[PDB]
Amino acid sequence: RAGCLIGAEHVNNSYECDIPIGAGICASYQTQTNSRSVASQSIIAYTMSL
Amino acid sequence: CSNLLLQYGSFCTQLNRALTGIAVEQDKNTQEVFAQVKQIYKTPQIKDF
Ligand SMILES: *[C@@H]1O[C@H](CO)[C@@H](O)[C@H](O)[C@H]1NC(C)=O
Repeated sequence: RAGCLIGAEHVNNSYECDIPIGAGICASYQTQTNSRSVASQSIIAYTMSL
Repeated sequence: CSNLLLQYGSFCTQLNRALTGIAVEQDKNTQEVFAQVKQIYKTPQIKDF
């Protein structure tokens, strides 16, 4: 709603806010290495948890 | 004009710092008034009050 976010993998899980983006959306630098086989530490955007 | 503003001074970093403080304080006011209890409660479907 705030705008166009490019470079963050939007995840529709609901975590607590880490970096307030705006319009009820927050970003966080999370560990995907242990998630998807051998993946990379990455930035994810999501809807913040109230 | 950008070069003239660069050699003139560096006041706009101070201005943006003040405005960012204002914006963060606005978000903190919103969290201070409305958040309060973290747990979200569903509407009590049992409406006999
Ligand atoms: C988000 O939701 C879509 C469909 O609503 C689903 O296909 C997807 O796996 C979900 N998770 C994402 C995009 O990380």
